[PDB]
Amino acid sequence: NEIVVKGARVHNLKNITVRIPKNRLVVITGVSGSGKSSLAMDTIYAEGQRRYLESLSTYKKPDVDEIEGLSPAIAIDQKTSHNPRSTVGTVTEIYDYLRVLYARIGKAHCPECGRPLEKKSIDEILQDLFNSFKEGSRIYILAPLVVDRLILETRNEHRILDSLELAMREGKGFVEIRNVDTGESKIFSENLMCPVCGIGFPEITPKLFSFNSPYGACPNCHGLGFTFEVDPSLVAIIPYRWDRRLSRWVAREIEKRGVSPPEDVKEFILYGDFEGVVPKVQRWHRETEMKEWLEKNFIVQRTCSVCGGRRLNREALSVKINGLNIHEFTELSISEELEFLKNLNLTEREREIVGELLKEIEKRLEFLVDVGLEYLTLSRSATTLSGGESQRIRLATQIGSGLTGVIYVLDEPTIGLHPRDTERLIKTLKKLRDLGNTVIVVEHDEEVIRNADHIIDIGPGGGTNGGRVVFQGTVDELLKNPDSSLTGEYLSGKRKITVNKTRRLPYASLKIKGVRHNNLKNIDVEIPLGVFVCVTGVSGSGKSSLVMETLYPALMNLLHKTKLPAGEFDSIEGHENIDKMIAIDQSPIGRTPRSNPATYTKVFDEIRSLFAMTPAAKARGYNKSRFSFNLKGGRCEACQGQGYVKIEMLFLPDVYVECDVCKGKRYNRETLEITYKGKNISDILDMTVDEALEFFKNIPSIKRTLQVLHDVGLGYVKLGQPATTLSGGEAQRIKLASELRKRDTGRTLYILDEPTVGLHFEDVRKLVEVLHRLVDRGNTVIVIEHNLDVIKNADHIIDLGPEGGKEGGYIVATGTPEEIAKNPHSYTGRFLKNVL
Amino acid sequence: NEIVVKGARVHNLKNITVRIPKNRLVVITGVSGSGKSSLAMDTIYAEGQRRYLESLSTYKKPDVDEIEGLSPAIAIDQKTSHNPRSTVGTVTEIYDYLRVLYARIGKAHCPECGRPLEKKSIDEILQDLFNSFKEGSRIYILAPLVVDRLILETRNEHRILDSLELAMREGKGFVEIRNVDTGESKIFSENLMCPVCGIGFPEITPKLFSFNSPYGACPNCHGLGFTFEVDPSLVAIIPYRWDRRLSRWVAREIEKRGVSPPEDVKEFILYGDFEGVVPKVQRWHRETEMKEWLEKNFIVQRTCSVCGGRRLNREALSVKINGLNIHEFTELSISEELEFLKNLNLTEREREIVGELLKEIEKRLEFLVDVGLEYLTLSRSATTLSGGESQRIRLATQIGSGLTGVIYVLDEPTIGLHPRDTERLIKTLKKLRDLGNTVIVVEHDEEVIRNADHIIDIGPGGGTNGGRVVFQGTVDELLKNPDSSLTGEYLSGKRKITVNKTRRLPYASLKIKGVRHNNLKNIDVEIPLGVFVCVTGVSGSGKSSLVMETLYPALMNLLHKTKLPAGEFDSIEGHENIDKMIAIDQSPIGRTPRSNPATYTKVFDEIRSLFAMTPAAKARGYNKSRFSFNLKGGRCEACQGQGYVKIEMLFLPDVYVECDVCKGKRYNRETLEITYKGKNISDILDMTVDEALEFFKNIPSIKRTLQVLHDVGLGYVKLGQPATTLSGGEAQRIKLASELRKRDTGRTLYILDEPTVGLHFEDVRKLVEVLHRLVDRGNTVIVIEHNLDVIKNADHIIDLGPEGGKEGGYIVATGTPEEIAKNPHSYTGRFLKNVL
DNA sequence: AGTGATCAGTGGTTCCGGAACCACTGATCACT
DNA sequence: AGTGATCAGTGGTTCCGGAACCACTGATCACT
Ligand SMILES: [Zn+2]
Ligand SMILES: [Zn+2]
Ligand SMILES: [Zn+2]
Ligand SMILES: [Zn+2]
Ligand SMILES: [Zn+2]
Ligand SMILES: [Zn+2]
Repeated sequence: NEIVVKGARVHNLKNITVRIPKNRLVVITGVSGSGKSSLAMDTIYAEGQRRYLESLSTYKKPDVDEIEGLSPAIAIDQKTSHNPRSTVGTVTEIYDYLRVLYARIGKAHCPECGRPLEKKSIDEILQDLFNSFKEGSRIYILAPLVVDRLILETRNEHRILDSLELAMREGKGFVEIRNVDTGESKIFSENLMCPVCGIGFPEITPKLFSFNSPYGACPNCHGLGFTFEVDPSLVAIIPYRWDRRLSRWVAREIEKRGVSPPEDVKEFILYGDFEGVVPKVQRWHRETEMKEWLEKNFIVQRTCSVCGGRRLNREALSVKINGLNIHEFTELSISEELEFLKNLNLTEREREIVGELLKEIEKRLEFLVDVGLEYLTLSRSATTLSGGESQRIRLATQIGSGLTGVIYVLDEPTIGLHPRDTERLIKTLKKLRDLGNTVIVVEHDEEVIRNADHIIDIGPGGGTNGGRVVFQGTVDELLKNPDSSLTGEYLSGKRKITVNKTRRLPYASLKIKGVRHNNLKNIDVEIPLGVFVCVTGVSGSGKSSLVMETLYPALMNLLHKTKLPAGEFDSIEGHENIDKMIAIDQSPIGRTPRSNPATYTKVFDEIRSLFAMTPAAKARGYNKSRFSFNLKGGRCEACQGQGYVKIEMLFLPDVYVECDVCKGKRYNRETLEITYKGKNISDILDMTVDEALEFFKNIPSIKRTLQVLHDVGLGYVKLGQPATTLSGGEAQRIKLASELRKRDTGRTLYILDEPTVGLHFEDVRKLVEVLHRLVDRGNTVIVIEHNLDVIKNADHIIDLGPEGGKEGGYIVATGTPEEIAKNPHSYTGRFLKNVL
Repeated sequence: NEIVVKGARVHNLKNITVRIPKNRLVVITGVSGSGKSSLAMDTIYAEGQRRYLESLSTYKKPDVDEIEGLSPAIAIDQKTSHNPRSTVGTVTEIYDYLRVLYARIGKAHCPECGRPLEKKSIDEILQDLFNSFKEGSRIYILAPLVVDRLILETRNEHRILDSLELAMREGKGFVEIRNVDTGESKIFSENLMCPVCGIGFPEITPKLFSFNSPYGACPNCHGLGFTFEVDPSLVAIIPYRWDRRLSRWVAREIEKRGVSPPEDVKEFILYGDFEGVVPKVQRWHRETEMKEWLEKNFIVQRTCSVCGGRRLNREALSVKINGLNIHEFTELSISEELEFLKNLNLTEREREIVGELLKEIEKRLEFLVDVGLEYLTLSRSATTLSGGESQRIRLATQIGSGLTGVIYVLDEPTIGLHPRDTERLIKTLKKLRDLGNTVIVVEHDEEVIRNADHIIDIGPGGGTNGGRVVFQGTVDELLKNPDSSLTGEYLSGKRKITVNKTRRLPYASLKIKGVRHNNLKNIDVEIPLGVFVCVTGVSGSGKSSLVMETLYPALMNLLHKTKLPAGEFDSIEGHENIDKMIAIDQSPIGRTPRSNPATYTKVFDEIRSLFAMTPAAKARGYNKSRFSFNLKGGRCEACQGQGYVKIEMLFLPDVYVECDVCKGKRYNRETLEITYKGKNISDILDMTVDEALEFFKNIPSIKRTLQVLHDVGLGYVKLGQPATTLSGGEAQRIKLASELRKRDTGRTLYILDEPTVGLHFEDVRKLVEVLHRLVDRGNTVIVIEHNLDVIKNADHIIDLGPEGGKEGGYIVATGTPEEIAKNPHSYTGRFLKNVL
């Protein structure tokens, strides 16, 4: 059986009609913009999700004709849990299995002395008696109250047992036995208690190991790990400005120490002798939104003073397995956790219960390794995971949940993944497939393309040049006759990415020293300037930590004298050799309808002035503003410049319809009359970057921003192509162009976080190109990449590792691609060998 | 492959572990209470839904260990669309295909004169010219302005065409041609216009046939069909009581016609001369929640004065196909609509476009027939469909949507279905299966059980007697060795339901005459009294209409002098032969935690008094109230009687935990000390109906209500079994017992709407039994049923039909089962033959 | 000349709680 | 004796809108 799309014309799709094989690893490929995400995500996923949800208890319809074989679909991608209560543990369901394990095996200790607790059955004490006492001894059985009094004979077994038990009933689980002869006394408990102090540990159940249960969570943090401590970002007195009388009362006591109308001893205003600003705003928090107000403004979430950030109460933290309480265990990297579960030797009475439990835990602990997250710890906040880390956890969870019958759609799951781990991701993708799921992956990575069960190539190119199936079938087929597609060619060899054959050398260098932020091993980084630098290393090695959470803020402050948070470090040297810093991370473009490529990269400004220079617009009052659809005056006022009004009808969601006044041109007739070389302002939003780049050859300032958009490959996009309809690789690329178009000083530092995300072989080519051009002008470019085609072109490389997590944070290697490719201390080098 | 439940212990499930075959028609069967709904719905569906939804963009966990092979699951059952905009058409997606059809073919007429509109191409008029005019004529081509002036020669074809076109450009689609020789003039339009009046019909598109589009809906009702007309349920002046000054102004003008402080001429207060109460409260509606206030209270939704309730604007209503505008078409029963589409003979140029469209519409129009809803019309409000009608529409839609890979779980889909249509439902169930879905049906119907690909029988009996797989495998297997289950036996023949062999005769009769409510053909029903009556007939025949929406309210008013709405009719006769009327419809029990069987059927009252009679409770102040957990005094005040407190934690949903004070017994220690025959009040909520029925043999009033619960089969339920945890066949049965326990007059009328819903062969037996016992005491019992085992036992039958919809509403037949089984004018009789 | 650092105005996101309404319990009144 | 027709108190359902917050456009100022 197979999935059968027919009449697919979403976005730029050209009414295509493709048969996708069910239960296979299908990779959909294509140059960024081609619209293969519009087929994977906005058609297939979007309909399989729809058809399902609308069959439930309902509280858009993707433009397709029909789709046979469609199944409930799930999209996996970069989507953070947001709430403070999610750990890697909880999110993968693994923590729960753990909560049961610690419940079943694992001994409680004393919540204060740490001494292992003790309890005995009536079996165990009846047996104690016959060891400590001589058969024939006359004994008393008490209840802390005479219960029985007899002779310790084997013949009296049940009498003893009956009385032993009764003694615990009345004794509240406590029974005393006296050796009437010797005077020796023995007190016992059918329940857990400390020998050194006599306190009764709680009821051992999974609920106790749950920092999301009243039974498990810490008393003064509710299992969150942190509390809400007011922060001296409260200083006129910033949090008092909703009642002037407040500000005055303290001013009157200030004038009582002899001051008007900041002078030393500010410590009083802040604490008191009476009531300080701090404890007062802290009291307002307890004694009460306006609870929300003070959370956003004056409050910093600090670690829980009591549990230490361990979330669990004092008791739960006292149950141990081979020395580790459940939290301690979740702190081991998921691979240490694994071995711990293995070098675990439990009595066979124990290994009889745990048994399968223990296997169930290890099976999905592995799915985490198999996806390359073996460096994480379950204790890890879901909150603080990269997008790629999130993406691969959903993959492991979903393959763990063993759900079957669905169509999974993944967008570029190699994001954040070293070339070294690609092998294992493909192996997990195929496993998620062998549960009997259709796995559809939008990817650009060759290794993944080569492992596809079926490929579908969309193009030829972006925008109107896409929406067509330029190839479909097997890998062998595509490599047997590749003349058919740009993807086929980059695999065949026809097109390739050139290793610039001459390395560059610096003119100065940057030296950030003693970098201790996160897992970075108190390192000393020297960054060559005026060269193309790369930062590589396996996931978890510390790339983002160093480059983006330390190096970046730090320069921003030594350059803009600003107060940005940054990673721990000792010093920076030679920062005067750069005089501006531009950064482009992976975050998403702000999407409004009031925005298109032209307005976003600002070229439209220059174009608005050109139109306001036309004799006709000079003849009238017209200036540049007349030509903005976001400004009253020359836009269409029916639809406020939108090109559509909003029709309000009863009992239905609002529906937007074309503006009948302006026809959706979104300008008033008068403005549409001003023309340059024959076209009005609306006509100019209809042309592609390539079209506009021609039209404007002679207008230098315009042609420039345009050229950039063309150079990054975006040359095929409509200027007015609204921001919302923008694809991911475009939007990133526009955000890219928006920065790359501001003239450079010749000594600016460009920081790029995985710039090749959402980029095809082809787009990457134009990219490394543009980047080379940037350094020639004496500019420094740092990129964090796992993409080998971008790494071959660096003149310097700083390789972090050797592994991820706590087993990384080391500069394992540095030098040119070549110096790195000979270094056997580096994985990056081990793969950089087969491209040099 | 197969689904594999392991460690299933939801509700009364006994930790069972069943393998269900994937892609099969699986019927799960069992005596009502057995907990087979807890496995179908609360385990399988509940998890397949969960695992899916939690994989999406999340904004309980059914107690099971593991479930392999699980797929996204969908439950189909009695669940109304609630909104005023849903029709059968829209809900099945069929209307949309229709909107396209009327767009593609189907001629517009004049929105007022009804004269078919006309337009011509430049091709059509160029050709007209050469017919009307003699080749050689000199002509002028105008624009309503001389465009051209030439000679009508074939040699001038393009000149004419070019000018013809230009003439329409400037002419606004209008071109005039003069025969300069003859004086004859011809005006043409490239667009639709009326020859008799010259108005331009709108842009013909699907959006125009959409009463949910600004383009399609009616102007003064927005495609809803009705408006909001204030109703004289406004009379001190009920809608003026939020401003006394109002009531006074009118009182001062009343005292100006000479009245204080109702006297004839009330018409003024209501309308004015100045402003009446009605137009004013009507003005408050337009000129403005408090819009909501007046909707609930003083306003009645009346039909739209303009569109007539047709929803569509005047234009859309003017496009016709073979004489019918799109609404007219949706009024035909889905089977007339079908034939209409067939006896439709469209020109081959037409049948080339519509072609597949027309087939796509007919395919799913059939799924409606195949499920037995051929009697409906697309125009039918989704709002006013029975639960069973809803259920089978989702089935047709879902089989229409061709979705595949999911597990469908249906609860008793024969609800509302005549025995005659069961054949076709099974055929649809198997079709929904052959798309490659697992179809799991909780059913009791033998015909469906016999068509199962795989059966799973749960029991032995209800409550603690269930939760076990008492058989699984094929139909043949079960009938080859049936000694294994109560279901197996009712098929084998071992157990059977006896046709009471002696019919009863009335002592009087009820005669409701001229019943015209809904589709009932102005009929005259005579109801025999003191006998067991049944009302039968195919879905849509009018059973609910007659018995429940006319007969019922009508008696309620002639008995309670109340003002209930009722179906249209002329008169009632002999209503004095009954002096009380009890009714039990299919609606659901109000579910609170403050309720159990014992409190619901009120027996717990009698039990509370017994406990307040105990010497110990007499010795103290205690009365009956002390023994209610819903009253302050003797319940547990920690948990307000709930048996659990609510723990509020941060950032997580509330979690309820056992009350540590009362241990979940929900009474304070003092009360728990009063005992009767050795058990406190809590202990008595723990015992089953059968247990309690023993315990209380000698307490007559108690034993009675209990006996009822035992007689309907409910003898196995915990008295304190909370209302929420109640199954459907139980809850209905409790609601049943709650009425059947009030002593009868000996002349009360009992009306039961499908009382055998959610009932097993076995429960039906105990039911017809109880019902017989009720008539012996001279009581009249009317039941609406399709269940043949209940119908064999009637002494009279009133068969409605012969079909559903407008082709029903006739009393096709009456008499005893036998008199009916010989009547070939009746389907009921045609199946009642094989059980007599 | 081109910038960045601003500000107003505007759109997208997201992240929650109440009011009204209806059903059940368990009491009394007004009775058969 | 047991009812139904009441009423208060309480729980379940359901059916919605704003405020705050953040991003983008496109202007001016203060400059290189
Ligand atoms: Zn201790
Ligand atoms: Zn804490
Ligand atoms: Zn407009
Ligand atoms: Zn007309
Ligand atoms: Zn209307
Ligand atoms: Zn309690």
